[PDB]
Amino acid sequence: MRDLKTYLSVAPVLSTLWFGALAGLLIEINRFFPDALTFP
Amino acid sequence: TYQVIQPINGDPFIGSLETPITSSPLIAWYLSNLPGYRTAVDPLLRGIEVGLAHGYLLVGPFVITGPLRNAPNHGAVGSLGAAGLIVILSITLTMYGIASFKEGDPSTAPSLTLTGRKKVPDPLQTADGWARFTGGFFFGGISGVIWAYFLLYVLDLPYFVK
Amino acid sequence: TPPQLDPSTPSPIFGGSTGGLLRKAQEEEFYVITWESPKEQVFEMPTGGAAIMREGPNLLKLARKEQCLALGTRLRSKYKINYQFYRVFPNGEVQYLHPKDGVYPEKVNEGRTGVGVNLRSIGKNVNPIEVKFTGKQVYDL
Amino acid sequence: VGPPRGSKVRILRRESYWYKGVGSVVTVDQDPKTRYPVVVRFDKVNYANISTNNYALDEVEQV
Amino acid sequence: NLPSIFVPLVGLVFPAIAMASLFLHVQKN
Amino acid sequence: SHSVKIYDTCIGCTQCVRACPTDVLEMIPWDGCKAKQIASAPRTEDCVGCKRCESACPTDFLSVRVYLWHETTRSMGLAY
Amino acid sequence: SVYFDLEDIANTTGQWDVYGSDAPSPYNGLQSKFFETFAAPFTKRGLLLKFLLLGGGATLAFVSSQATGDDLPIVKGPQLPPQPGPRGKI
Amino acid sequence: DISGLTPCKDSKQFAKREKQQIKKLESSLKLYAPESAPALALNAQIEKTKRRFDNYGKYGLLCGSDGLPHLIVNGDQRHWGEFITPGILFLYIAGWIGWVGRSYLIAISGEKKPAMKEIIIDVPLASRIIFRGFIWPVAAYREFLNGDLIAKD
Amino acid sequence: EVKILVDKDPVKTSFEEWAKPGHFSRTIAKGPDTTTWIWNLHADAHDFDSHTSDLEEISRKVFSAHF
Ligand code: CLA
Ligand code: CLA
Ligand code: CLA
Ligand code: CLA
Ligand SMILES: CC1=C(/C=C/C(C)=C/C=C/C(C)=C\C=C\C=C(C)\C=C\C=C(C)\C=C\C2=C(C)CCCC2(C)C)C(C)(C)CCC1
Ligand SMILES: CCCCCCCS[C@@H]1O[C@H](CO)[C@@H](O)[C@H](O)[C@H]1O
Ligand SMILES: CCCCCCCS[C@@H]1O[C@H](CO)[C@@H](O)[C@H](O)[C@H]1O
Ligand SMILES: CCCCCCCS[C@@H]1O[C@H](CO)[C@@H](O)[C@H](O)[C@H]1O
Ligand code: SF4
Ligand code: SF4
Repeated sequence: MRDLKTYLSVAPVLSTLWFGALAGLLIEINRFFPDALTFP
Repeated sequence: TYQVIQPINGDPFIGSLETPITSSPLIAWYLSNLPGYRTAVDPLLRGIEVGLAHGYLLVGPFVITGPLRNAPNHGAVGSLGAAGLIVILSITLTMYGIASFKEGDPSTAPSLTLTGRKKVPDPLQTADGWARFTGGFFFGGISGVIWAYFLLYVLDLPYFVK
Repeated sequence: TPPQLDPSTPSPIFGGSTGGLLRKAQEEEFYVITWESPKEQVFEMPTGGAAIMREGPNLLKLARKEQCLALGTRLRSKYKINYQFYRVFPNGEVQYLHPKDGVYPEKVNEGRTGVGVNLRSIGKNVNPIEVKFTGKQVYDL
Repeated sequence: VGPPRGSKVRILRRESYWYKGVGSVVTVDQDPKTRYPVVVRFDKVNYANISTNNYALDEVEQV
Repeated sequence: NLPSIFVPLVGLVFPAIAMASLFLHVQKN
Repeated sequence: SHSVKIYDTCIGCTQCVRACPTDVLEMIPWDGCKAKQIASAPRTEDCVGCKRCESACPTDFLSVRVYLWHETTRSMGLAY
Repeated sequence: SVYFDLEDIANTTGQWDVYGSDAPSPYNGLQSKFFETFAAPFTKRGLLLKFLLLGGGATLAFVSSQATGDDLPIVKGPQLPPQPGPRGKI
Repeated sequence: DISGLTPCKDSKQFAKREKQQIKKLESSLKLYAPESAPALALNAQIEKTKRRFDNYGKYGLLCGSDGLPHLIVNGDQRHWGEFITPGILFLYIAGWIGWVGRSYLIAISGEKKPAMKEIIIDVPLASRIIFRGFIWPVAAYREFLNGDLIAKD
Repeated sequence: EVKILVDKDPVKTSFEEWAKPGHFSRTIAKGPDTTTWIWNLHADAHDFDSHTSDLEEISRKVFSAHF
């Protein structure tokens, strides 16, 4: 349990989780606010 | 059992091996009877033979594959090209001889046979010997080119490919 | 130590290879490594392949000093055999090389004098302009 | 002779990997014939993965 | 007139003479 | 022949000598280090310049330095 | 049993003449006399190099200068009216 | 307008581009039943294009002689929404990231083997640090005055 | 004779070695000092004969990797 939490804190796993969350956020923003060239 | 491949001359620490390609009696005799390995005879005659063979062999490609191959003058043009190649080869031989051999130095050829018997080293590896060899080569090559031309386009013998 | 001379000892059993001596040994130099073995055994050759070292004295001729030293270190590490090697010239002159003092060079020994020792740190070498138009290098000073 | 053992020292050798850095003195040789007596240990490894080096008495500054 | 003579000289004969001389120079001693 | 030089930052652990592929270096008595020995290069005519000694050098900076110099048949590692 | 002798370095290092033959001349005497007589001028290496280079250069220049339009298209020259340029240039 | 450009609500090339895009989309509509799902998907694309062009008209962008929007960066007060405001937002996010990274690197520096917290991240410590970037300009300024920002070597 | 030959419970199933990167080799298991370590971990991941000198131990590893 402790060892598995230590493994999930390793660089590649944390990196893929973080970038997946970022990609999902950006994708949803672009889905609901598409084609933004300026900032109104 | 019975192995065929042996170390060269019985010495396992010389960088070669004895194989049927290199040490069979037929190939050994054939190589020993070529003009390039006739140690005890004037290099001029050996060069004559070598040039006679090579200039004769050089005529065909120039005559048949050349730019003017389809012209009625193809034979003479190809023979002239072969003669020019022989001249260039003689120039290269003279250059190598001048660069490699000094007039006073003795021969660089080995003085032992395969059986360890002392022999006279080849005079071809001297300045005078090489000069005689290249002169003979030039004279033989020009004559061979002329002979091939005479056989092909002066007597017009029914050769299949001309 | 008084260096040992070169007898006519036998050579390891080998079938021959294309990696042996060339004409450089005829005109420039070659090298000879001699050792003593307690038994006949297999050893890899530095020129390729495997040879049989005989019990008693063993003599082997090679093209380079590096080949002789590589074979020697392999003998010392694997078979625990002491070795020597010499440089032989076309005129029959033999020059003893290693072990030079009778002691291997990694072990300190009296009677040796330093060659190429600089009594300064590597950072105290002078700049090139100080040796410009002279034939000397900065590390030779 | 030398900085006290366990102190923090700045390196003044120009060619050293830890030039102008800080290390810890482990031992100092007391033999007067020793050219570089001060043994220093560093936190970072050099390009040869080595963390210890010997320095002379004038290449080390007590900080 | 001139090109038919000069082109073989500059393109073939002069390079050959220069190469022979330079080779004999670099093979000296 | 290449140039091999030894500086007094030597600690005398004999690492260079046993890394030499052509037996160029050796160890000689000294008094400037605790080991009471320093390296020397009396046979630089057999040097090939592979710089294996510098890879075994623990001192910072290197105590053995190899400078590539005029090339001979021995220094280029030619067996032909 | 041994292949290392200090008195015979040539045998030790393999300085052998493998295919060299010491047999006498296999050529006929009259033919050898003829070739010796008529190839003697070409046995001077200093003379041969100069003669070959200079005579070959002169022969090459002469042959190039005697070539006709049938042998070389460059000697024949153009036979067709010239093409015009992209935008009327000549 | 600026640099000889005309607003995209006036330029005829912009409207011509919008008409041609819709015509290109409507040619593939002919190959499907009027009630099919691909017909419903191309219609959504047509509405998306109409909305895009209408938005580009409304925001007040300048278009060249090609019918395409052109950005104005020099600093004009009526074109701040193309470079200035997005740039400020980017500079706020990037400074946030940099400051959170710097604080985490400082927090693990004084340990036995601090290279293990750089490959295995102390997630609770990162959670503590992360939300300090919301006020990163204030702290970054304040360590500039005191002198805790720059190492004086 | 040809027969099935197995060993029971040779390696314990635990998450403890997941939390120790580079456990498979002596040098890498000590942790990183430079960035080279990060690459060395991935280049030697499947070099089983460099991890151990036991032929049986290597063979079991390749057998499971195939699965
Ligand atoms: C076009 C190239 C060519 C050709 C056709 C010949 C032809 C000939 N040469 Mg010659 N030669 C050449 C180049 C050539 N040479 C060059 C470049 C040199 C300078 C080193 C010489 C130097 C030379 C000397 C010094 C002598 C000859 C001699 C001879 C004749 C005897 C041939 C012989 O015994 O071969 C023997 C060939 C070898 C020992 C070479 C080894 C052959 C290997 C094992 C395999 C052959 C490869 C194979 C044929 C390739 C085909 C495969 C391909 C289609 C993929 C023969 C007319 C002799 C002569 O004049 O006799 C009257 C003679 O004494 N040559
Ligand atoms: C400026 C440089 C130059 C020049 C002027 C030439 C000129 C020529 N080349 Mg050539 N060539 C060159 C560079 C050059 N080459 C290079 C760099 C390459 C390598 C890519 C080639 C490869 C090449 C090929 C592969 C061929 C030519 C051929 C030819 C000839 C074509 C004309 C023809 O159809 O008559 C044909 C006329 C003959 C065959 C009779 C020529 C008889 C000559 C004039 C006798 C005189 C030779 C002389 C004694 C030797 C002097 C050597 C010198 C060192 C002193 C012509 C003489 C063709 C040819 O047939 O030439 C052999 C041919 O097949 N060339
Ligand atoms: C703590 C993170 C951090 C910070 C504060 C900086 C800060 C800086 N870097 Mg830098 N860098 C970083 C990480 C960081 N870097 C990483 C990870 C790399 C390897 C890819 C580099 C590679 C790099 C180069 C090659 C250069 C800089 C340069 C610079 C300086 C100019 C700004 C710049 O060019 O940014 C550009 C930054 C990058 C290209 C890398 C950004 C990588 C991400 C965004 C950082 C992520 C950090 C970490 C994963 C998050 C921490 C999480 C934690 C809370 C658990 C500036 C001092 C330049 C310089 O020295 O000029 C003055 C320069 O040439 N950096
Ligand atoms: C079934 C086939 C097979 C097997 C079991 C092995 C097994 C092995 N090989 Mg091997 N190899 C193979 C095929 C195979 N190889 C082939 C086909 C080649 C020729 C290309 C090689 C070339 C090769 C070399 C040159 C070396 C090995 C080595 C090794 C050993 C270490 C492997 C390791 O740790 O890699 C760890 C794995 C990685 C570091 C991952 C690399 C990722 C690659 C480069 C990316 C591939 C691109 C990808 C398809 C596209 C993705 C796009 C991206 C944007 C996501 C191991 C015993 C090494 C060794 O020391 O052996 C003892 C060694 O030096 N092999
Ligand atoms: C107005 C304008 C403009 C201009 C601009 C400019 C000109 C700018 C400049 C700028 C500059 C000239 C700058 C400088 C700077 C310097 C320095 C020196 C800096 C530094 C920085 C730093 C130091 C940072 C740090 C940090 C932080 C704080 C955060 C993150 C992390 C870190 C730590 C990195 C333009 C036209 C474009 C457009 C319009 C607007
Ligand atoms: C969302 C914030 C809290 C997330 C906590 C995830 C596990 S926290 C995790 O704990 C391990 C020990 O079990 C440590 O070794 C490791 O450094 C640490 O990141
Ligand atoms: C340093 C950049 C050049 C500084 C230019 C000063 C503002 S210039 C200013 O710009 C306004 C729009 O922003 C216009 O409405 C106004 O007519 C004009 O005078
Ligand atoms: C080096 C050339 C200039 C580089 C300018 C990089 C930012 S370019 C900038 O990026 C923003 C991101 O959303 C866009 O909204 C905006 O339209 C665009 O002008
Ligand atoms: S160069 Fe190669 S051989 Fe010469 S000393 Fe340094 S390491 Fe030994
Ligand atoms: S390696 Fe460094 S320390 Fe070891 S001997 Fe050579 S110089 Fe002296």
